[PDB]
Amino acid sequence: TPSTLAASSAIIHDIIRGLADTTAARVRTDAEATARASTDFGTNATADDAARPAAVFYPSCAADIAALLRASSASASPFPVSARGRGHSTRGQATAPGGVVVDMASLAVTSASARLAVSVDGRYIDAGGEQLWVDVLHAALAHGLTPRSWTDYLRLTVGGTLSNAGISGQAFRHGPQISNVLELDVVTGTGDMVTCSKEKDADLFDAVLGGLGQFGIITRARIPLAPAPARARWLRLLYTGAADLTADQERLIADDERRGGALAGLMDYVEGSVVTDDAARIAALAEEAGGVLYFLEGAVYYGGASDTTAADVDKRVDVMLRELRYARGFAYVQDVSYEQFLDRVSAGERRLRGEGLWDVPHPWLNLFLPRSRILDFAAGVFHGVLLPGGPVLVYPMNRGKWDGATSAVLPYDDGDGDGDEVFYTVGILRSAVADGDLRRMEEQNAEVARFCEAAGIPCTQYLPSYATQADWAARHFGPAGSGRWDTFLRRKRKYDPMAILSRGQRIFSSPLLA
Ligand SMILES: *Cc1cc2c(cc1C)nc1c(=O)[nH]c(=O)nc-1n2C[C@H](O)[C@H](O)[C@H](O)COP(=O)(O)OP(=O)(O)OC[C@H]1O[C@@H](n2cnc3c(N)ncnc32)[C@H](O)[C@@H]1O
Repeated sequence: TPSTLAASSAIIHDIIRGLADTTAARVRTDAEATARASTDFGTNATADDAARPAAVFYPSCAADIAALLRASSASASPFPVSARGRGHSTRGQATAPGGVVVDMASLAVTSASARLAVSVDGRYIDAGGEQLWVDVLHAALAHGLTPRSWTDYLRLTVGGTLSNAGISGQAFRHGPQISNVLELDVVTGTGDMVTCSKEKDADLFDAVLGGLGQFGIITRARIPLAPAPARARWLRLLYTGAADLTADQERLIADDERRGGALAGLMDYVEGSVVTDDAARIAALAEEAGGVLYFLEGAVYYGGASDTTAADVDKRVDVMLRELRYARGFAYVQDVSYEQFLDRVSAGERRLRGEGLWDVPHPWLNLFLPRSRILDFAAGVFHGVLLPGGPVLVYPMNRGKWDGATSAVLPYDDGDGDGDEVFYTVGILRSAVADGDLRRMEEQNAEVARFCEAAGIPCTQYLPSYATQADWAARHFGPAGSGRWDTFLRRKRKYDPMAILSRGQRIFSSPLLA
């Protein structure tokens, strides 16, 4: 009987004003709050008028979020509700156009002891979903402990990265952040608060991990901790080609116990990058190579509560500088604290902000591709599409460190069994600075995607963005397993049947049919 027409701001405001009256949660409907909640890292505009929510909700308790989700799901025309972490998304993933954005930071009333509780005996930290990874790090280090898996950039929320995967140079060893969670407190789209883990409501736990915010809002994540090292020996090695870079990265990320190899188990972190556009020396070698150079980045942790000593580090660096195929005379080694290494990108952000180059559009593209096609991709993209800004990252990870039961999508089919253990990530992290940059960079991104589809390179987007369910099903979830899309829909029907959660992800726009 009720109309399917989208609930108006009038109906939404009446429901949420009721919530502001019956809970300690606060509501803002003013243009300043809604303009901020309409944008993300993808744009630098004051407001994205199309993405503007009807209101911003400032929860005091996870129960306020539960009341909001229940109120929307049970109403005549359910309204969109989206959690916002730091809005580091670039394609509107945290927007709730004509709906309600949940300011997750409000739960911390962002660093707060109550939201970052360390259990020394249990070797875990109970972190609020809104908490930043930098604050999780400092809270753990105060007890000589550390999370095992990171993102390169630490000013991201626990709930935000866990809804994607959370990748960095440690993922080859300990898996992404989603592989390093003991339990979660989740507020489902239906408005229930469920504590879940591999032992209880595993279906919700696995759905939420890499789940693009489709099943519920993470209000707490219990993160396991390892003994913390004190320092890190940090290497940056130049390479003249993709072949030796990738071959060496694979040697470094090899599983020491199972596969082995001379360079296995030496590095605690392995990344790489492409430079398309001591400065005069690098520029001279660039012309000789053909305009494109590569970097291998590594780190060996030592000291503190680690088993690796400063003497062990010298021995490992000696092995790596002898065995690696980097360009001789282009090896850069630095010694930093463990915290300085993990928080390294902060110096980059500070520098960019100071030059007015941070608050600019970010037409980013992140991909996962099989090891078998990395050289074909390098030839067509790094030596083609992207041939002359921002960094271009390239590095391998180990599939075995990822749990296939979660929502996360890798470039493998579940039914193909144990194929290639190694896959690559490519991060095209450019900033639109000059006039015409945005249109040019967005077209180059679309061109990378069209080039892969045409060359038959299986390509999976990390932080995916598709407009149709046909693309989500056949291009994204489908090549990952015959039951992946059916599993995603089954979980959606169970946890968010009205499809109100994170509609900015563009998977669902309307309640699921019978
Ligand atoms: C901006 C940026 C992003 C980034 C990065 C560096 C920068 C400068 N480096 C990364 C890295 O090294 N490794 C990696 O895995 N990701 C990296 N990113 C991307 C980043 O992970 C994503 O942008 C991610 O979304 C985390 O950002 P944030 O915490 O800001 O989250 P969001 O953009 O607001 O929301 C993302 C989606 O998740 C939903 N959401 C938000 N909070 C929750 C909670 N608590 N529970 C459930 N869902 C939640 C949003 O609705 C949205 O769909």
